[PDB]
Amino acid sequence: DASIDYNNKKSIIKKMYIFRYLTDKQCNLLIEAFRTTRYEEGDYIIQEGEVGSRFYIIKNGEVEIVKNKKRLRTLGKNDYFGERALLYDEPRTASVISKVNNVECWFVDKSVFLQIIQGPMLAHLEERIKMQDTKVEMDELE
Ligand SMILES: Nc1nc2c(ncn2[C@@H]2O[C@@H]3COP(=O)(O)O[C@H]3[C@H]2O)c(=O)[nH]1
Repeated sequence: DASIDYNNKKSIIKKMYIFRYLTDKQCNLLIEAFRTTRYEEGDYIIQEGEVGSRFYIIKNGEVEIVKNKKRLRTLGKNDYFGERALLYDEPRTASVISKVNNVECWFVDKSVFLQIIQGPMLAHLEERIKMQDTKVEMDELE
């Protein structure tokens, strides 16, 4: 029963692109720590400017990223968000809005997030942030 849920969560995580660098211990912590929630269409999962404590992974549906009234992108299944506030100890840099009903996210707190990214995952997260900031900066020149 608990073994079933462990089995299922391990099976899914082992398949996921973003978690491909997890050590066995990091994977164990993630399986034990994550929780899930469902959002309705239009729900603000994250609001820009607020303190954040959670890292999110989309398991169903799509979300919109909006910053200063500008749409930045749409994220989908097996994408993550909410990493910037936790990495840099800063308020949320953008809002994240559920685009449809029944969007489901997994999430872990900051302590778990910091522990499970150690290794190659950290460097990949920071690289993506750099590229994102670069394109947004150039996009805004128009
Ligand atoms: N500032 C910013 N955040 C983004 C972008 N794309 C998706 N996001 C996510 O939106 C989130 C806002 O909360 P965080 O700042 O903690 O982390 C952010 C990211 O994970 C982007 O191009 N710029």
